[PDB]
Amino acid sequence: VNFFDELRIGLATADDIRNWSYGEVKKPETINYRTLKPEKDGLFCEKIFGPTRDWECYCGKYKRVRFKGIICERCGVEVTRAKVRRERMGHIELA
Amino acid sequence: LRVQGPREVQIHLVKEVQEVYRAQGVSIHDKHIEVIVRQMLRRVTIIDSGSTEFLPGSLTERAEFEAENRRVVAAGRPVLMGITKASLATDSWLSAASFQETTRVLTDAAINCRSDKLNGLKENVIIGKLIPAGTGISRYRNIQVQPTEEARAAA
Amino acid sequence: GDFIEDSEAVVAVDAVSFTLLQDQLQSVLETLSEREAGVVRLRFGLTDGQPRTLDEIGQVYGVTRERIRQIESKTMSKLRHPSRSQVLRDYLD
Amino acid sequence: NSVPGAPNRVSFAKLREPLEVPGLLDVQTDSFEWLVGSDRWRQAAIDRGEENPVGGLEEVLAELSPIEDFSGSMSLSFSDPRFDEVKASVDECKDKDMTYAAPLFVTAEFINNNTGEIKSQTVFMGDFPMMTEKGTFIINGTERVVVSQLVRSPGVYFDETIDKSTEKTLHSVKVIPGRGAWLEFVRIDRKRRQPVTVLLKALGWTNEQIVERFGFSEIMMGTLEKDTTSGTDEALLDIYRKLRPGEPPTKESAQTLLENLFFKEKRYDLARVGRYKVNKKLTLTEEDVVATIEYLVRLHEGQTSMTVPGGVEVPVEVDDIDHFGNRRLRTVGELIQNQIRVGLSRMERVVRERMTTQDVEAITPQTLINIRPVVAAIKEFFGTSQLSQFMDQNNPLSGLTHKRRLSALGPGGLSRERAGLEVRDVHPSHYGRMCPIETPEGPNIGLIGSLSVYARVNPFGFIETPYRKVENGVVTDQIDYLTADEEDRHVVAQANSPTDENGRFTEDRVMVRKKGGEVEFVSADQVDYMDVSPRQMVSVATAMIPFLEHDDANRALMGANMQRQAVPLVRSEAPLVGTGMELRAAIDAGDVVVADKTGVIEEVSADYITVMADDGTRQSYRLRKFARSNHGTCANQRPIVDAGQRVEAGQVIADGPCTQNGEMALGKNLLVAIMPWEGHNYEDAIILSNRLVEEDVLTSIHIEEHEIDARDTKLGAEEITRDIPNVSDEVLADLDERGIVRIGAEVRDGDILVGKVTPKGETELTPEERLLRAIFGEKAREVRDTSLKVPHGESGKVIGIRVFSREDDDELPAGVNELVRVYVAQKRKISDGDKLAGRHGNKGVIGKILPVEDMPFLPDGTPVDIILNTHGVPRRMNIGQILETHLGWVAKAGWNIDVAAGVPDWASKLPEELYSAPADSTVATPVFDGAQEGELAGLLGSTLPNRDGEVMVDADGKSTLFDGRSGEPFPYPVTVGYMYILKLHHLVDDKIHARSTGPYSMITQQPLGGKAQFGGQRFGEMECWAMQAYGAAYTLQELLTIKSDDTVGRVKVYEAIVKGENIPEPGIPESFKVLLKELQSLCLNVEVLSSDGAAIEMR
Amino acid sequence: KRLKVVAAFQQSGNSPMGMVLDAVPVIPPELRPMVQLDGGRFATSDLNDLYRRVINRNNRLKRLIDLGAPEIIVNNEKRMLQESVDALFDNGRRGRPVTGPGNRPLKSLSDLLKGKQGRFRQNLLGKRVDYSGRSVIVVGPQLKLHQCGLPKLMALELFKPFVMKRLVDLNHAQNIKSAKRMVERQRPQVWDVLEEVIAEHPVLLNRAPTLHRLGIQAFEPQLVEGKAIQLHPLVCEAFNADFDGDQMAVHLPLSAEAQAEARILMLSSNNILSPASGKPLAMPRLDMVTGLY
Amino acid sequence: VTSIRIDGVLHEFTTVPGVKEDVTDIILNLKGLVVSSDDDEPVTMYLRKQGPGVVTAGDIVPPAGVTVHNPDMHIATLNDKGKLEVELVVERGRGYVPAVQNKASGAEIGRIPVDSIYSPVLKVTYKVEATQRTDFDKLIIDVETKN
Amino acid sequence: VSQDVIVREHDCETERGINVTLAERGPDIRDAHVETSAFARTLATDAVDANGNVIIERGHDLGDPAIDALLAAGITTVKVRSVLTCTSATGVCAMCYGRSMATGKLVDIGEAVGIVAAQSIGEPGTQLT
DNA sequence: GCTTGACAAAAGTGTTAAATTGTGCTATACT
Ligand SMILES: [Mg+2]
Ligand SMILES: [Zn+2]
Ligand SMILES: [Zn+2]
Repeated sequence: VNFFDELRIGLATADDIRNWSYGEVKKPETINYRTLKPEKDGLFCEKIFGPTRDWECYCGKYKRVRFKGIICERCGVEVTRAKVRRERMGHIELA
Repeated sequence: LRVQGPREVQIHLVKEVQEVYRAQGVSIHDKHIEVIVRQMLRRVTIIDSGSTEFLPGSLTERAEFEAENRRVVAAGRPVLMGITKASLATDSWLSAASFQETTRVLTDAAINCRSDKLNGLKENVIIGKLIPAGTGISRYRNIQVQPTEEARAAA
Repeated sequence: GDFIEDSEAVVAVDAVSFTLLQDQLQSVLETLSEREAGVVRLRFGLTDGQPRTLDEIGQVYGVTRERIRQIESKTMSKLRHPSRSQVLRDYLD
Repeated sequence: NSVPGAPNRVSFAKLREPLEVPGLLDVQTDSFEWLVGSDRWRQAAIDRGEENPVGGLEEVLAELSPIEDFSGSMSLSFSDPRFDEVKASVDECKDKDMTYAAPLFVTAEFINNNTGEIKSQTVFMGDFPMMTEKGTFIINGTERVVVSQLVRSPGVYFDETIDKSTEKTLHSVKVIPGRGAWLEFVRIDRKRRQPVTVLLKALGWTNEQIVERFGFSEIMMGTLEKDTTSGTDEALLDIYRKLRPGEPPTKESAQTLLENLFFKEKRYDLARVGRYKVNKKLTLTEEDVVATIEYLVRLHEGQTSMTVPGGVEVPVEVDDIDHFGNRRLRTVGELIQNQIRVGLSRMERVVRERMTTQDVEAITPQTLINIRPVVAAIKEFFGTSQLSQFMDQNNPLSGLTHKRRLSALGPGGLSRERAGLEVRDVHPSHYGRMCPIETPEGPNIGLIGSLSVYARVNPFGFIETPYRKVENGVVTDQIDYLTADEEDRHVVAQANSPTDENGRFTEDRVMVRKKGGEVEFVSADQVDYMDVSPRQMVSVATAMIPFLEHDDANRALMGANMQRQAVPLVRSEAPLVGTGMELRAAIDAGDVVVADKTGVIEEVSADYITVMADDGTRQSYRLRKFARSNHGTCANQRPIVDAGQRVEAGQVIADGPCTQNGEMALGKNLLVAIMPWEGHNYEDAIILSNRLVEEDVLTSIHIEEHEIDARDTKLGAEEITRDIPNVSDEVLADLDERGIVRIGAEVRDGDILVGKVTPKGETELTPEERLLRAIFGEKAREVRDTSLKVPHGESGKVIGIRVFSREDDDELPAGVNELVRVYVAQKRKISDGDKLAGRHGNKGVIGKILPVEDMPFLPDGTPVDIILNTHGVPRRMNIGQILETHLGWVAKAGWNIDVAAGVPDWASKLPEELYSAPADSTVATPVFDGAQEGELAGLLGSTLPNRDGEVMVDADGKSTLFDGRSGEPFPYPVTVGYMYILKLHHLVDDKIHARSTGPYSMITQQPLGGKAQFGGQRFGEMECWAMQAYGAAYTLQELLTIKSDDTVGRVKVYEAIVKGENIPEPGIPESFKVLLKELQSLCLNVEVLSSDGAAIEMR
Repeated sequence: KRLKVVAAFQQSGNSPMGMVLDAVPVIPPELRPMVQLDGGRFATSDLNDLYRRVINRNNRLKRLIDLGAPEIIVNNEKRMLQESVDALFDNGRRGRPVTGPGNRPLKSLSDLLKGKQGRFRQNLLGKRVDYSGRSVIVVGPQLKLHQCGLPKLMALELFKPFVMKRLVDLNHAQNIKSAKRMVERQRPQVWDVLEEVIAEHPVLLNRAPTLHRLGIQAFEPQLVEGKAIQLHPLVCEAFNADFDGDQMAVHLPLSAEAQAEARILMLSSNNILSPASGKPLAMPRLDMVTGLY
Repeated sequence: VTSIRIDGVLHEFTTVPGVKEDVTDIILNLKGLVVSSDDDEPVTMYLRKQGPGVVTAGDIVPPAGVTVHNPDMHIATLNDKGKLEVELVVERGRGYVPAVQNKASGAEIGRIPVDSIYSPVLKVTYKVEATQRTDFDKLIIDVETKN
Repeated sequence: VSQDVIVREHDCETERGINVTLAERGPDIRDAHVETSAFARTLATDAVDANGNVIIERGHDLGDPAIDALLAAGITTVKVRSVLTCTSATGVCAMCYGRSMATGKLVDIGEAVGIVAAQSIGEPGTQLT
């Protein structure tokens, strides 16, 4: 839009933080040491944060722009632009 | 300030500042100095509320203090403050954050649940808006141009 | 960290030339029979982006896969014909 | 002079050097030879000084031996370090990217006190980097220098600071050790609220002893009178909770705390420097901690003499941390020693613990020893350390001053930001030790300095300066090297004081320096020592400025800095008007080839020079040829000798990059005209004769190194190849079989050097791309094209190629199969925009170069090469540049006396044998005795001809120039002459950058700066201020959105310019979107609200 | 003072509970990237090791809770969990900072925003820009006050998309791809074209540091031989420009508004007097004084 | 003289076995060549020398229609192993033309382009003397050439 | 601190101002600096000699001629418009700010005079010893 | 201008062996 009026701050509640989150990252894992692919449930996990490649799920069963906005029933990755990997947040649920 | 009053401090500060620069051979028209000095006198300390909505010892803008203080049917004193402390008092919270003491600013802003109207020009720079000065002012940017019917005729 | 290029960043000159290439093809295809152009588009998935098998294109025009394979060879030698191909050469890469 | 092949350069010096300049690379070689303790250092310390020399390596090995656990049941002992012959030669290491190193060996003895058995084992510590003849190291193939650091010597230093409130006097003493906690008066370990009396009882001394020892000290009694601590053990408890808060103590822990902190040798490190400092001034002894407090009380009282209760008398006075007596200077050997000590202590930890869990009697010196931390200390010291730097070489002089540099920064010293200007100021004790005139102009001023010419480093780390002792108004030949402490002891006579016959004081009174240092005038009666010569205070580069004494220290500093900034020219002409140092600075640099034995030349080739000694031995020297230097200058060498030539030991066989016939040539001698010329040379700009282009007088070469490797990828192996997926056969036209550019080829910006390819997939080609493939039948290739091309804005000829292949045995890090390096070189003609300068700090860009036809030209028709503006000269106090401009003309045209009948009055003081020099003879005016104003005028008239007997310059150093443009003369006489001007390493080709579109940053989409990245310019905070003051909103918005951060807008704007459409409206800067995300991650809820509808989503 | 905080929570709807975290957000991966450099060796943000300590300790805490554990052990975990989330948000703000190899403290989330290298000053109030260049400057004595010497190589790259269009308009090149190669290889046809696009198309010249707005001024570009920049001798005063080897940046205004602002507001000849004292700046100096004197 | 070709060397920055001067310091020397040619069109000269000695411009064998006017000039000094085989191309023109790179010309990797100075004249000056009232002007010009 | 101060309107119309000294006590002699104080301003009220004739009307630019004219009439002070006394609701007003040092005329309504003031003050700071 | 059958490559699909990965455990005494 490029024209907004106000810009506001406040304390983020745990619920606000949970609503932002596209998933809870449960593992302190970055990427596999062999395949160098993002490890599931870790930081960088494609299930939560997003696809590494445009309209390409982790396993690849749905590789095409034909169906955007569907989730792969196998790897649970959403088919959309890898740009979301820049926009999407996770959360940690503390014990 | 307390002795001779708000308008006299200005005269003093301009003279003093203008003396240092005169010593070194520099020519600055007093108005430039006045623009800066004007920003140190813009607030007043709130001694009593009394029904406000304001808090004692707080520094509030003179205009904002006068209008809401009316409240149809709350006393303060002129306040001198340095340029650094003054700029931190600015209503723009992301303007203050970018200036200095970023963590202090963000924490107080999130507690006060502060809303920034994005009026100032530094705010508009950060977000990529058109600064509200020069050619960015409404009266200029909304100019509408058409050739005179007399001109279109000549083609 | 700030010396790292972004390798997936869009390059403006290519996206524009790709837009221009997408224009020249639309034109060159117009020099082909309605069915000739229609078969090439479906075969390579120009419009949809999803390529199609010879049997699938035969299903839309009501022919055998072999017929489509034939029509494919002809329009390709027509496309390879220099008057059509001369303009697309500089798009090699 | 005194150098066998020295060229003939006449000197105006009226004095005689009593002492040759010492070898000025010595500071590096001595420090290292001490560390390794080779016999060369053995003889040195045996023939004088102490009788038990301990090498640095052995010295740190004594500290380790033995290793004993708490049980003392086993002891691991070290001894006898040994080095093998160097692995590979320096030349081999620089080529193969290895480090020049000798393997080190040690004898490790492990003893079991229970079984009384001994196990002796030879141990390999690691490859220990060695030092080249030139004082450098080769670390992973790159030549590096270890700069010596300035530090505060261990000792007790007192400071008197007036009270910020009461204004009353206070001290305020400090004790700084080698290692361990430091104390201040007892404020300890940064714990305030500590009376100095409470600890004096903590040792067990009863109060009467305080009343006995304190004595005349009133506050000594009042502090114990005010202190409420009763008993020696109770005071240890008030010390225990302040030092170790949180831990309930024990009588075993309360007592050992103080004993272990300082007295114990392990925790508190006595320094040989600290041990020597205070031992004379007054591990740590209880005797020493009492004398501390005693010295203090007898300071604040005002007495100048303290006789210890049982000790010897010394002055009681404040100490100065900036006085060089208290300031070292840890040299390279020591900087290595300390890093070794750290490596061993980290190993001792694994040696101690290893003993416990290792099955006993199965432990050997090896099983307990793991050398990982020892070599890591060395490797991690040379890399990543600020004292270990890539040698600075664009010219021999730059390299020679890099060594000899001393800086106060680095680990073990103050940070650049914190230290105040008191350390940056020159101290009176810097005289003859650290050159005051040479430091950086940046905010390193005074923190970095160069060691003086005759300065010499002490085995303890204090700089010494040579002096000649005077006795009874007679200066002896005795030359004694004194430190700063012993210099404050005596009266240093001025270097030039009139000499009498066989020598003695002539002038009634003597110039002298006191211990202030405060200058004074006393007769010849009271002197002790005299200066060895002028320019003791000066450094090498400073000593190279002709007429230094005429230039303000400001422009002199700039002048020194810029000499080390010059670049070697192809021709390398030596300075027409020089100083002393040019000869000896070039040979000691090492970039010139010197013969080490008298003999004769057997062969002279461009490749090498062999000499047949009178000794019957045969020495040969391989010549560096077009070797690329660290920063890209050219190291090329040329032989100055012929086959038959006789030669003597120490002579100069071949010239280096910046040398001619043995002396440093950093520039060319040019014909200068000081008139302002048609607004072209203005505001420091310079104009040049196109001759300097045509004749390649300012030309210099340059060489760039390009590198690419072929590694193993998860998807395959990278392959260097000539096959590139999409190219015309034209681009490949210069590639050989393997796909690397052919030697002698010409390469433009974007040309291919090494073709390379890497696997790719799965590709998923675009439909529009797959259709063209079918039409033109080019199979989409299996692999992406990642290939080495020449950077934007560069060009030259391909010089050489270096290939390292895994197929060939070679060697390489895991994963790298093939490595190819390509060396490109180019001749750079002097170009408009290049930066030139003289030795006086006068600098400027070339603003124009004119056809030799139209230039100011002398009556001969001789065009001037440079026109320098008159206005920059007078106000800058550099007028020395005008002198050498006159002398330059003298030295070029020759001259005569002045006789007969007699010698004129001015020559009487006096030029000796200087009465006549032919045309083109070279001159030398040592800095602080040079030519003198009177002697210039007398020479200024002399001598014709051009060829015809007419004279081209008057006694004012002026001439009538004819404008080569209109042909008419210039109305007034103009100063002409010859000036020595250097070409400097700021060049237009390197500094010209331009960008339209290019790479963008990963996290922020901004363009990434620097020429390597093809980067854009930074529009900064201050630039936006200027933009706002103008009131240009659309310009400002543009720069900050569609010209940097706007990912859709920047590609649209491009689309618009190429279609000639209107430029579209800007979008949101990506960086701002990032900011919101970073604030969210702090649990700050940041919503962008419209007028409404409330929250907007960035997406 | 204590009222200022307590009062702030009343008027706003903020629950003060927010100051204690049940859940910690995790920043998107591309803002804390992990990527392999040229050669395959990997580099990543410090944030990931910081997030790793937190999640490691939270998971250990779950484990100890389920087994049952003496408070000494469990409380120790919670204390560790607390410190790790501190280091993540603000590192070193309490106690010694979490360090990596070489003992250099890891960069926290707060380290992103703060300082001269933080987002605001580094990436927000300023930034690097397209369509810009720089070189060393040389005297312009023959220039008109509104003009500047522009190195033709520099001009070519700056205007590249403009000429690419022009030489496609004229038939020099048949398609945009050919136009791009024609400019890169610098085939001689482009020069005549460059003069066309550059005509009456202004450019901004800046020299750092920029003290007053006069530190940026628009000029009329003139194609010049050589790699240096020709600067009119009367603007040195405003730029404080020494020819000792100073460099200056060139910026190309694009949009119609930007070009208008250049010609009208920032043009060299319209800014003469200093906007402080009103005294003249472009007035002659140095050589020009003594020449007229 | 425009370009030069030396058998052994493919470029300017190497040495030659036994020769005392590197190829670049030899190109500098060849700069001082003062030649003259009837032209037109390019013509190659030739130089070959073996065994010890000193090479000079006299050792250059010019083709028919060209001449070398300072054979006394030193080129390179050779030793027992030194051999120098180099051909030189003389073109015709005026002024100073910087070396034309063989990427711009049609030359192959072997050719070494060199800066060319075509300037017969060496140093030139003048002066005038009037012809008192009725004064006229008579100028003398001093012209020197390279031979 | 000053970046948000821009000229928002032509006139706030206030009669308030500040008194400039404009020399004194002679001859029996311009103030050393009337160039940075009195010049470029705009008169708040009419400048009147005894008894007197109103030599310059309120709102005058006060150029060089105006100071000479005034000085003749023997006026040893003048009340001047300043941004200190300006009553504008937002920003300041052109009349109160006075002449633009750059243009030499009344400031334009877009001008951001805070930034210009900030820079005019800080730039010479390098010369302040 | 189009279709049929024989046919081989290509592409999936299920079935199995090999490898990779995760977890438990080690009892002189050692705090
Ligand atoms: Mg400068
Ligand atoms: Zn999937
Ligand atoms: Zn107003």
